[PDB]
Amino acid sequence: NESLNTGWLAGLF
Amino acid sequence: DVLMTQTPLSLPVSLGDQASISCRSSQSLVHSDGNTYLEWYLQKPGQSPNLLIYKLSNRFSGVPDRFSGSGSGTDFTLKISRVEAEDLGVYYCFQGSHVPPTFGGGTKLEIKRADAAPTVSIFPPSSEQLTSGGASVVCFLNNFYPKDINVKWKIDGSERQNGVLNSWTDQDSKDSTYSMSSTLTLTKDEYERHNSYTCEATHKTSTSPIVKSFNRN
Amino acid sequence: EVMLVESGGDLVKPGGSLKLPCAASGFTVSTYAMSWIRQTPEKRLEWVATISSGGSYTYYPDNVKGRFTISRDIAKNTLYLQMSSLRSEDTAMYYCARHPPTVVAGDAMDYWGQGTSVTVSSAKTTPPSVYPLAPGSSMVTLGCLVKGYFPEPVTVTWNSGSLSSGVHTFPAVLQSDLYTLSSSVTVPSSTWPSETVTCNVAHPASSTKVDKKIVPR
Repeated sequence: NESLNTGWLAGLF
Repeated sequence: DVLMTQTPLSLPVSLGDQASISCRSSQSLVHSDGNTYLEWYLQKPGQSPNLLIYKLSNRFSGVPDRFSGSGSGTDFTLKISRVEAEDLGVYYCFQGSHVPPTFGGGTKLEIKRADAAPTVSIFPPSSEQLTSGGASVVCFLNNFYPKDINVKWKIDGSERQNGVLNSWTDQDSKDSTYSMSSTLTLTKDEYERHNSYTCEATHKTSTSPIVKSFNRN
Repeated sequence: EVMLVESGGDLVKPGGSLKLPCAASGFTVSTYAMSWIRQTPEKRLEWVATISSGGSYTYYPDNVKGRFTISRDIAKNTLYLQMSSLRSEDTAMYYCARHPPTVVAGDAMDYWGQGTSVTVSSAKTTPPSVYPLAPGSSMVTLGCLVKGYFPEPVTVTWNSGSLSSGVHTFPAVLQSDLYTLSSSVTVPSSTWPSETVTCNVAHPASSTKVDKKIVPR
């Protein structure tokens, strides 16, 4: 559920 | 912050044609994972933006057909074949690769249509306004195409720029024409110094200007 | 379908505070990554904040960092934006947006709300003055000048709405922290003055409603 955004969004955290 | 530089902010294009909006990035937007997080959005008038393309060359669900994301590295091209009425609005490119994520300034997709000469109306101030101590002279220039127009005020045969305010509509979504208001605002006293007021428009539809005026009497 | 409805927008003094909510219907907030994005009066879109799909992480670009807080309330199925220590540069439209899984739309934003409008200013709120625009001398054109109100927005109708063909309402112009707009209307000259045309103006913020018959001078 913190696994749906791999790809660029992950970058924001 | 990666500069997303896009903006021919127009391209003039007739229905059923090709259309190519470009977007240039500050640097390469190729992610450390060998992806390109470049996105395309369309904002139709009076709406939020809509997703068109993500990841450089990926069309989103339901997003038509004629929409296509091409490009690589620093240069990108959204490319609309066909061009329907529904495509009107402002296209933004967007970068997700670099850590303050950034937008382009948008390109408006201008729809070509038959040339129309403006309809010029000029209005002396209201008497109610005069009682309050001001006097606004208003000039409407309506339903013309193309967008390129010159408005010019004249007071007793003499040009004037100071104290002129202008407002332009976005392309009308129904008949794709443009329109514009122009106001000269003066104090009652100031206004009453001069007799004749003129509002003259220069548009590609006419080699000589369109003139509307009046007198105080 | 999926729907996000921002609310909470308002006029506030610089250095002030306020909270936007954004209510989701059509999907659960607790299963999506969500951002606030703003669009300035000049149509420039800039990033405001983001919360992780699982709700454990937050991002803010440097210009809003430390002043702003994005929260979510999974029970209310609502996203929040607490905005403190406000600057006039923060004046813009605040959109609320979701990101589907990276498998769906490469971390792009599929749905955007409709915006709430925030204005950071100390300028005092002021009802408008409304003036007829009748000509002084086939298709007769008329107008309303709506002068000296703040803040936005203002709503202009003609014969309580019954009249919509041939209407243009120009974007407001801001001089001296007060706004001014005008609306045009067209009508066959035969229906004048057989049918008394009235423009109706409302300025919610100041509880102002003014109807205003246009009569011919």
